[PDB]
Amino acid sequence: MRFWPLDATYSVVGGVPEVRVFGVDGEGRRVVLVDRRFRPYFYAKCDKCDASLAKSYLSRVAPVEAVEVVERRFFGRPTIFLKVVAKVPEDVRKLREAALGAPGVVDVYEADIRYYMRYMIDKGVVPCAWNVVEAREAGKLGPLPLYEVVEWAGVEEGFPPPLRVLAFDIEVYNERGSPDPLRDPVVMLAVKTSDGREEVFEAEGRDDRRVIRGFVDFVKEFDPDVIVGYNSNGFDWPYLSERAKALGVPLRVDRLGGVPQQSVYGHWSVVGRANVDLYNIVDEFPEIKVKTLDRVAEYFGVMKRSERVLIPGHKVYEYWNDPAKRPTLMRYVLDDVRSTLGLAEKLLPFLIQLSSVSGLPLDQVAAASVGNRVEWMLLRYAYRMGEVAPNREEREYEPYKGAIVLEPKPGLYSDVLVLDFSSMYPNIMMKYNLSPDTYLEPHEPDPPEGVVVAPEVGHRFRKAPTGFIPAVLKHLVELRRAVREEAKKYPPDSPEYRLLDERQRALKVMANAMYGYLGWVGARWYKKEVAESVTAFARAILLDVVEYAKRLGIEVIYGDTDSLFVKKSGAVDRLVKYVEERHGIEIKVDKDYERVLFTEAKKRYAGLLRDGRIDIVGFDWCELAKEVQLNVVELILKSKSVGEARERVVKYVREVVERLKAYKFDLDDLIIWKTLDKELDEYKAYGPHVHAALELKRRGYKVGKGTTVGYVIVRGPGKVSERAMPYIFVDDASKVDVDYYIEKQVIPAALRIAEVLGVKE
Ligand SMILES: [Mg+2]
Ligand SMILES: [Mg+2]
Ligand SMILES: [Mg+2]
Repeated sequence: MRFWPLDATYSVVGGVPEVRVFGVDGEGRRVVLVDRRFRPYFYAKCDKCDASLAKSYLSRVAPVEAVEVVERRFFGRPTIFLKVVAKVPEDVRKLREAALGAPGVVDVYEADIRYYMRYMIDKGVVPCAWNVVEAREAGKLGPLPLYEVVEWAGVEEGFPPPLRVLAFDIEVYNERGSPDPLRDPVVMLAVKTSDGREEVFEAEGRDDRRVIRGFVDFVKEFDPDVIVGYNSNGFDWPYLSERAKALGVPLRVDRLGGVPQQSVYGHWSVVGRANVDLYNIVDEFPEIKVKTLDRVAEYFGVMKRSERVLIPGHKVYEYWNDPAKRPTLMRYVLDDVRSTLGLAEKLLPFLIQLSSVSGLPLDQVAAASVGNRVEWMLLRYAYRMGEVAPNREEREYEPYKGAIVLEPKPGLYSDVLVLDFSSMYPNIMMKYNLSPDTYLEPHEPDPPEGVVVAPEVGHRFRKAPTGFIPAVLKHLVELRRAVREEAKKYPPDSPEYRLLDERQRALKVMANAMYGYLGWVGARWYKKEVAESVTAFARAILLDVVEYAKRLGIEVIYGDTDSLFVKKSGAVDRLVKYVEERHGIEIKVDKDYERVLFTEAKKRYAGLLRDGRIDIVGFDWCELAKEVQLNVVELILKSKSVGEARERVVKYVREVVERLKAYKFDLDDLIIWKTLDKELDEYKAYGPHVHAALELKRRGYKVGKGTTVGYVIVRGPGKVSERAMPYIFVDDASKVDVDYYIEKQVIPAALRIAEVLGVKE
């Protein structure tokens, strides 16, 4: 049979661990494959190898299935290990620490690999890809047909089957700032489906049993394969989980009548289906700068923010207790879920391919960090190459380290092309065979095959037998090259072409992510001399391409390790064709900006695309200050010449102050948020953040953790910052300290783009 895995789990059925894999067989029905014979294990690097002595020693701390002697590679060198095999995954920590002792071994490896990932790696199970399985049909498991796996074969090239996708959105009462699931009810919950269905379950005035019951019944009725939400792992699932407990209605949404569990990376597992949180993947997009559902929806063109209902999120209770405002609160919820499913149609095909690459399941591929995603790929490659994985220190991850090469001049630039140099790093590492296992140390016999010296960092690498990291990149390049030519078979506007284009890009992203991973100090295959050698090779040929660009009529405004910005001309085509012929690197125009504004001498800029979209790169205001930080950027980017830019900006910054002193503001725009992450009076701040969180003790009841305050400065005699009234206590007055909001933010927000203008009235 052909299987296509969606989700993987495991249980411990009476002292024997059992792996389950849920998927979609070749005949298009949802089944579950099971394996009871696999068992967890880890390696122990022995100086003297005695498995029987080892086994009996380890048997005192936990039960041991076996202790085998294996020969595997370690940084290329073939060494001997003890393969300690536990009976159940839970005992692996006890055996890991105990092993260390009784010097047979010196170190332990691969003891922290989660069990169901261990199984798929060792058996070659690739998620979101058709696998070949010999499997006996052995009755049902719940409603699902169960199959005992005999042996896994490989994977077959083949397109994804149709999946039942369910988008869902919620809104919670929240009359008091950040809601609490113990009493605050789930007011509305919409669902939208790939079939075309939409429904909204609304509560009865402060009672939300009907809606949780309706949500659960709908999920069971529709039986979705993927559940998509926006920040569903962050808020929705944790709230519904704890709300369903308080009301005593079970949140049984998974395929075995079970409730969601919070799991790795903070993602929420729904057994037998893929719970995808789109906010996990959009956080990685550096262009968006704000990343709310409505604004991300506009960037990807699924819903125009100006053609859409928008409620100030902090006031869903107000629209709920008002029958005039309830029908518009509904359309707000519908526009949310329609955008959520809209985003999914654009992003989910990519995530499915990024899951079959790298090898993480669909519910985890986006939740994991880029380096975490790459490391699970290298573990899969390390297995089929017979290589034992090194050990880790911690996870912090650091996205990609943009080392500046050509510092820009802060100012305005028109007609700018951004050239992508990300494919440079695999080329460098393959062509020069850079890898932890190929680096040379105070032993310097140059092997007969030869050596390559990194430009004046002076590190030496073997040309020899290809290293581990180059071998992986070589395979990724080959896979993509094969997929990319198969796309020529189909016409560019076909479903079959777009699917292949997503798979092609997914391979590219994982290949180009290597460079960021190998610099991450908390990486398994981290070696400082590799990263430094990759940069030095990278810096050397960038200076070549900037010098050759000058031989053409091409101005270079900015250039760092991963990209350089150039002025749009006909000559660019020769610069790109030069880098291919000279360096063997494929360069592509990443962005075509009509105008660009560099505020500082770093990669801090805003850019105006030809279609009109602005995107902003690089880094406690009110929402009016945010509005005027935009507009100002949009006014500068749409003005020709710098002189026009001031007169446009200063007129706008004055007109806002004019209406602000004329008392025509909406109060919502004046609220200043702060989220209160820890204890009150622990870091004794003294600011308006704490003082506003003090006036809530007359009548008010809250101080606790996880609660956003929202304050407005009001006129009156007092200390600096100590006039912060909460926004519910301005009793229809609209007498606000305007001198505060003009002087220390509305002007400074515009002055954060003051590359030409000072404080003016
Ligand atoms: Mg939501
Ligand atoms: Mg899962
Ligand atoms: Mg809310």
